[PDB]
Amino acid sequence: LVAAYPIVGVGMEKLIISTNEHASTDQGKTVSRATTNSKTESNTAGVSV
Amino acid sequence: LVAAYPIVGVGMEKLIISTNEHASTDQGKTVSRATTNSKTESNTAGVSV
Repeated sequence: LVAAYPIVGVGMEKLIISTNEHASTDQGKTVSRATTNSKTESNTAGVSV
Repeated sequence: LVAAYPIVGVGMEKLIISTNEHASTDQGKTVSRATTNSKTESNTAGVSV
């Protein structure tokens, strides 16, 4: 008169999350050297009284 | 005379969207030092009356 029957169900214990990023670090160094030359030429003229 | 027959259908409750982008941020520093060592040389000549 009674029935043969299962009843199941779940229950959560814990929930874990996780993120999604993208990190990076950069480091650099710079070395440089230069040189310069020049040759100029000029003229002047004037009058006083 | 009648027939055994199911009639089903759906019904909407809510709708969710979610977009897609690519955001980024950067902060940087910079430090340097330069030197210079130089030598100059000139000549002059002139006539007055």
